[PDB]
Amino acid sequence: VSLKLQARLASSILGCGRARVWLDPNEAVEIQNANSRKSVRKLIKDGFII
Amino acid sequence: SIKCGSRRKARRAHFQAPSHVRRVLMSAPLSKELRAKYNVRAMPVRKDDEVIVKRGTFKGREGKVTACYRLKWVILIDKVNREKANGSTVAVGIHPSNVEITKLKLTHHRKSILERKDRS
Amino acid sequence: RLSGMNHSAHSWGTGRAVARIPRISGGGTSTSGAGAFGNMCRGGRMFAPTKIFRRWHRKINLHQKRFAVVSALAASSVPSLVMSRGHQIGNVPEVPLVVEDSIQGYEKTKEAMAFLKAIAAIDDVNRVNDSREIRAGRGKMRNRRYVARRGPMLVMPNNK
Amino acid sequence: HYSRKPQVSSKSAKAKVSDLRCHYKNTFETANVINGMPLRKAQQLYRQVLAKTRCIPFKRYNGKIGRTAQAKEWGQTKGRWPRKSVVAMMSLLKNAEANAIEKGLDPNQMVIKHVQVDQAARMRRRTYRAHGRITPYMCSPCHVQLFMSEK
RNA sequence: AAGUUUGAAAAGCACUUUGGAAAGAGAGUGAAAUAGAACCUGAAGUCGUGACAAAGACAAUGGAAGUACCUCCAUUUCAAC
RNA sequence: GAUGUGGCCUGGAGGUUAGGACGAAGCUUAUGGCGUGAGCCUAAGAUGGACCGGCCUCUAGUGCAGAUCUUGGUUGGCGUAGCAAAGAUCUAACGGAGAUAUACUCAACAUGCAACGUUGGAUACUGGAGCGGGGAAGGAUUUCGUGCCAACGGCACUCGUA
RNA sequence: AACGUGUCGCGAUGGAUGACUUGGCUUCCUAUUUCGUUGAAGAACGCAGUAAAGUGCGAUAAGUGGUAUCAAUUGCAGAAAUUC
Ligand SMILES: [K+]
Ligand SMILES: [K+]
Ligand SMILES: [K+]
Ligand SMILES: [Mg+2]
Ligand SMILES: [Mg+2]
Ligand SMILES: [Mg+2]
Ligand SMILES: [Mg+2]
Ligand SMILES: [Mg+2]
Ligand SMILES: [Mg+2]
Ligand SMILES: [Mg+2]
Ligand SMILES: [Mg+2]
Ligand SMILES: [Mg+2]
Ligand SMILES: [Mg+2]
Ligand SMILES: [Mg+2]
Ligand SMILES: [Mg+2]
Ligand SMILES: [Mg+2]
Ligand SMILES: [Mg+2]
Ligand SMILES: [Mg+2]
Ligand SMILES: [Mg+2]
Ligand SMILES: [Mg+2]
Ligand SMILES: [Mg+2]
Ligand SMILES: [Mg+2]
Ligand SMILES: [Mg+2]
Ligand SMILES: [Mg+2]
Ligand SMILES: [Mg+2]
Ligand SMILES: [Mg+2]
Ligand SMILES: [Mg+2]
Ligand SMILES: [Mg+2]
Ligand SMILES: [Mg+2]
Ligand SMILES: [Mg+2]
Ligand SMILES: [Mg+2]
Ligand SMILES: [Mg+2]
Ligand code: NA
Repeated sequence: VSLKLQARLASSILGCGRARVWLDPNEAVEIQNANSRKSVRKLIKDGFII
Repeated sequence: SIKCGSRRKARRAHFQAPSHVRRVLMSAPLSKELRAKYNVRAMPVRKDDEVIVKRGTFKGREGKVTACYRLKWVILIDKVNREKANGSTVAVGIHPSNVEITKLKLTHHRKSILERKDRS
Repeated sequence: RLSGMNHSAHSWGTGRAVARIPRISGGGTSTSGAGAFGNMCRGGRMFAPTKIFRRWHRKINLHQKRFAVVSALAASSVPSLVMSRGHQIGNVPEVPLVVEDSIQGYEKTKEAMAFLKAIAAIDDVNRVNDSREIRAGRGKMRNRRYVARRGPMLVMPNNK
Repeated sequence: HYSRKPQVSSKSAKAKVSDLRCHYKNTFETANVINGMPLRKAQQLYRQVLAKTRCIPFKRYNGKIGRTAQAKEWGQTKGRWPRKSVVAMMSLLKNAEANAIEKGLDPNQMVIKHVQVDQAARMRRRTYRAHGRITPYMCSPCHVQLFMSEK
């Protein structure tokens, strides 16, 4: 599964570059479900994106 | 007066004819009984007319006209049909000059046309 | 008069390793530099384009025209020449065939057909009718689609 | 619609592909080597060519290609390992085997009796040369037809 | 640049099977499917394939005369001929 | 170079004779016959599917091997020259039809190779006169999401300014 | 041997030829035939249930009104005989 959208949204939300964003290598289905900024914020809260 | 000396002009007038000229061109002969009782030899076909195929594969087939397409120069008859590959039934088009009108769908305007046409 | 020449074609000259025929100028199309104006070029002008002041008509001496008509009339009286032309005059009573003037009084084509059958001119008419067919070649599309032989010529004293 | 007719139609299986998009010359070499083979031996050959332990002998389209020791089994000195043509021909052989099985024949008894590779209609691209020249950059697809007969 | 000129009529290939699909193999419509879609005919040139003829290097082609082998071709004979 | 030819051939027109769905023109030929020849005619198409032949005369945009001829197509060269500036990729997992794809003999190697996207790790480069952020000119939907891989991104693609 | 060379049969590529032409070119004729500030010709935008181009039309927009016709249009959908 491609997580380009989730990575870009996480970069914009966290205010850092793509190199600073960590998407869990697990939780790929959980991350790929997120398709909005609020969903990515929920993922960041849960710790699946750091 | 489509036919003329110039074949190019006659064909152009035929195949670019308007809808009403196409209606006149798509006439079918009346039956002998209808010729006897109306003194008219042919009439433009109409929806709900009863016709019988005289020429082609479907010769002898009798049915009621469901459509006078006038864009494909054909009339659709209910009894004339074939099945597709799916098995569904589709209407086979017939040129009106290959059929014969056995019963007329009569309206006041068509009655006036018949009175205009009759040779008596 | 403009049929092969509605282009701004110019020759490229020597040094370009192509033939010196004039070529269509400009670019962006398939005709760019495609050769032009020549009778040997695809879209070019024909050799010696035809004119309307060609001598279409002829003037014939009046005496020669009268001589020709007189000769044709004299030949129409010889049954051998009539047969050799292709007419069927086997049952014709006489050549030249002269009939009564009452045939002008006919008003129905049926009476004319009966007269033709009686005077035995019907064989040539049948020959013409059986000879009808579709013309071979381009004239089929040039308003001369049907051809047929020539039958008897009926001559009247007047226009009636 | 094949150029040749099988000896016994009920004992044969046919397979065809049009506009393959593999190179016509490489496919010509690859498919020609299995003409006359049993189906299983041809499939083993294609697998071993993919493994690079045997080569496809290049004849008639081997101009200035390299020499190899694996061409000796074919009586040649020049051969290659064209993988795109090999996988396309493997798919075609699978289709022929499926047709043979559906007809009711034994795929282990089939012998390839006919192979024909023909050039298809070409596809046009461009390359850009020095001094502002545009020059054709063409693709040469192929048609491949075959049938195999039970022995 | 370009005729959408399939067919009388879309009747424009249902369905089965292999294939990720494109397609293939069957089946079917049609008088015809090398009439399957910008599809009437379908040439030349070039190429593939099967069968056969052979053939050193005389570039090949070519002439003239034979012969070997072939020939879905043209004639003539088959009996007091 | 001149001239002659009941000399050959082509598209039309007057005539005249025929032919065609039991197959017309076109097309094909180890397919024969006739003619010194230009050519003509027959045969066969397991070709075609609707026109057309002979003869007399009239008429012309009437015959190709070459013009660095015109247009279209093809073609050997040739799977050849090459696709070498801007340092670079590796690894696991997941995804994908793209695999770990096998007739028998059979442990696996010696018979499915190679290639994709994403994420995590590793390694590197740009090195602030940046393959960083924003604008003008120019462009005008290339922006975004989903799907999608025929053609295009001169290798590849599951990726894409397609 | 293999490359390669022929010949024949069948395929492919390629679209010549022949048939067919709602086109062009040429000639001839007819007439209460000659645009516009009462805004022309040309440009540009838009309009259909579905509509890119083209055609037609102009916010009344693939047309309103009237007169003739006499039952369609047509890819699908929608609507459905005496002027209405
Ligand atoms: K009729
Ligand atoms: K050819
Ligand atoms: K010889
Ligand atoms: Mg009448
Ligand atoms: Mg011209
Ligand atoms: Mg002709
Ligand atoms: Mg080299
Ligand atoms: Mg080499
Ligand atoms: Mg270049
Ligand atoms: Mg440049
Ligand atoms: Mg053109
Ligand atoms: Mg049948
Ligand atoms: Mg055929
Ligand atoms: Mg064809
Ligand atoms: Mg001389
Ligand atoms: Mg001419
Ligand atoms: Mg030959
Ligand atoms: Mg000329
Ligand atoms: Mg020529
Ligand atoms: Mg080449
Ligand atoms: Mg190289
Ligand atoms: Mg390299
Ligand atoms: Mg280089
Ligand atoms: Mg480099
Ligand atoms: Mg692998
Ligand atoms: Mg570093
Ligand atoms: Mg550096
Ligand atoms: Mg550095
Ligand atoms: Mg910068
Ligand atoms: Mg590429
Ligand atoms: Mg529009
Ligand atoms: Mg208004
Ligand atoms: Na051949």
